[PDB]
Amino acid sequence: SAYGSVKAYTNFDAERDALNIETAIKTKGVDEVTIVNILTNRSNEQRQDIAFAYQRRTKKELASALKSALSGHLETVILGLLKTPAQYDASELKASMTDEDSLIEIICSRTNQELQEINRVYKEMYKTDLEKDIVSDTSGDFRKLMVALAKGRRAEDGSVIDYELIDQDARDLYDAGVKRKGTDVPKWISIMTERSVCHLQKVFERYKSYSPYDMLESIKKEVKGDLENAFLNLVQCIQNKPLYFADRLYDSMKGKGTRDKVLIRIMVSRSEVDMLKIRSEFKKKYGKSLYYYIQQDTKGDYQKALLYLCGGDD
Ligand SMILES: [Ca+2]
Ligand SMILES: [Ca+2]
Ligand SMILES: [Ca+2]
Repeated sequence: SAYGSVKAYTNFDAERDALNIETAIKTKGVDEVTIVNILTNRSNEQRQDIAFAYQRRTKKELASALKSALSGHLETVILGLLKTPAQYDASELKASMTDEDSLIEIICSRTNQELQEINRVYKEMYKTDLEKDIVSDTSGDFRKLMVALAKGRRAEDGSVIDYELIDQDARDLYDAGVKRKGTDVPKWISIMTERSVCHLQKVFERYKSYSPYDMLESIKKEVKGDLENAFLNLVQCIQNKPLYFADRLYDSMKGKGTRDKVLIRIMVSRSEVDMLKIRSEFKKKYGKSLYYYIQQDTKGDYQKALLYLCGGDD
């Protein structure tokens, strides 16, 4: 929040913003520049106030009006920015249902409290439980892992550290995998879904005291396929959530064109949470800024919108 790139605008005036956006929408050809400039420089909560004031004045819902007025990747970004975080995450989950990397990315990186609100909003929008949908769309151990993660019931022992449990969990992960001939997948799932993220960072550290390979290397040796890929993503997300996002951003822009669904989703969803840490990890790893990469990979008003969500560079 302190680590978000998008901050609450000072001296906020919803009605001013709604008049200005209406004018922009009705400009011949559409004044996209103004729409992007405003909405990318307001908090999500402020955008809700703007939507409310817009409908009151015009008798049109802002999101509907913008669906009609905008298109292409610009439209995706702007409509995503208008959704509340829970609505946005719920709708991105639904869209990922199959895209296992994206389901992990969303589910691994939200708080318990965000996950409860996502579950509630998902049922409301889609009239089915998120967990029922996951069970439908997935199978085997990846289904078990996803179901467990989606419940959003990681332990929350403030950060009162339990050094004994850290050690026991680390030994248990080792005994369940690298120490023995097969792999006890339910034990890995249990530990990695039921403990807090800070606890698990310490477990993975302590783990190295017992295992000749770190957690990521152990995963590579112990499991295969979709489930291997899922655990690797999950462990990265736990060990360093900003670097995880930075790597997903870099990968979204590599080579020819862009995986715009991923890029958009990250820039919208992490804009008010940790985009400054993501930037910092990205620059540290890749040498140039996130801003520089977005700028080289996208164009037009869509690019401008994403560069505002990035927020600049250091
Ligand atoms: Ca235009
Ligand atoms: Ca083994
Ligand atoms: Ca590219």
